[PDB]
Amino acid sequence: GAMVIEKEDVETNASNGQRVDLSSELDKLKKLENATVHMEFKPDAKAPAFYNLFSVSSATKKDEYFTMAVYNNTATLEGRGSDGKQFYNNYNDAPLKVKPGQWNSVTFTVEKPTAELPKGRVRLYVNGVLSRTSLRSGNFIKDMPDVTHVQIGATKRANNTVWGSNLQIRNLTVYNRALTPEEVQKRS
Repeated sequence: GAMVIEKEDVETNASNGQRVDLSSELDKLKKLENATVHMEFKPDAKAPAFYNLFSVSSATKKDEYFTMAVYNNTATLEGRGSDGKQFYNNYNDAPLKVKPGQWNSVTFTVEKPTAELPKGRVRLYVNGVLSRTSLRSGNFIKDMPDVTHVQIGATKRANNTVWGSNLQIRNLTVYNRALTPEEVQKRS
């Protein structure tokens, strides 16, 4: 099967620094070329305007990280390399929003460049529905030489931990292939 990381029925809250660490799984992400990251979660009704759902980050380089996040209820995405520069098109004004204090899913896919996708392709979905496609790059963790940490919630950047919130996580699954949009609708 294509599933490489699976976590279920965890929570971020004041007792764990609003973080669930998954860093032992980093070696599985570092060489992925096509991937899907899917998470089913219920964010706090009182969550801050910006919070992380799932990130891969670096205790050595504060500006190099990958994050699926939620920003003013908008599901968003950022990938930044060793030079701090963006991997993908902007998602901060992408259309689809999460329902605060209610169960949602968010799914990210990445496809490396091929003859059929000459720049690669990234897609982000909310509750099974495609929000936005970006053909800027198909860059992912393999393109971040300095990453050290993987987590749900509060994210290690340099020696600080940021972007925390209270989440209940029903499922977090990572696959080593990109689910098709139809597959994502069914998965959600």
